Amino acid sequence: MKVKQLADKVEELLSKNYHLANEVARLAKLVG
Amino acid sequence: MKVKQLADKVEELLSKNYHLANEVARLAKLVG
Amino acid sequence: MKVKQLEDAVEELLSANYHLENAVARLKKLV
Amino acid sequence: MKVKQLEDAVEELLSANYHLENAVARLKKLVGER
Ligand code: NA
Repeated sequence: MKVKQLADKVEELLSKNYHLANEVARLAKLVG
Repeated sequence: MKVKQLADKVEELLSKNYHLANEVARLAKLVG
Repeated sequence: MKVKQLEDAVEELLSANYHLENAVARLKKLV
Repeated sequence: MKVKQLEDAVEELLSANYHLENAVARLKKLVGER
């Protein structure tokens, strides 16, 4: 269904967001 | 330190990012 | 250029938070 | 309205991820990581 597909898309995009935030955190610690 | 101030700012904004992402997740599950 | 690059990173994070705030706003309205 | 509201949230999440991608690329360049 449409609502389920969109709910799944939200979770897919949030998983990518958490990774990207984790990468910013990782790299921020290295900036010197 | 300019650099340290900006590194701390990155961390501050990432902390807010994580909360906002958790809220989208919480609310998506109620809408859906 | 270190400071300019961090300043730019900060601007990107401000924009990322702006858009997540908007998503939170749309979904509260939905629920 | 819930389909419209979820579509709009997806659009905001796409924009949010775009900006985080940009922050990652910027910091990679700063620290010299591929
Ligand atoms: Na934007």
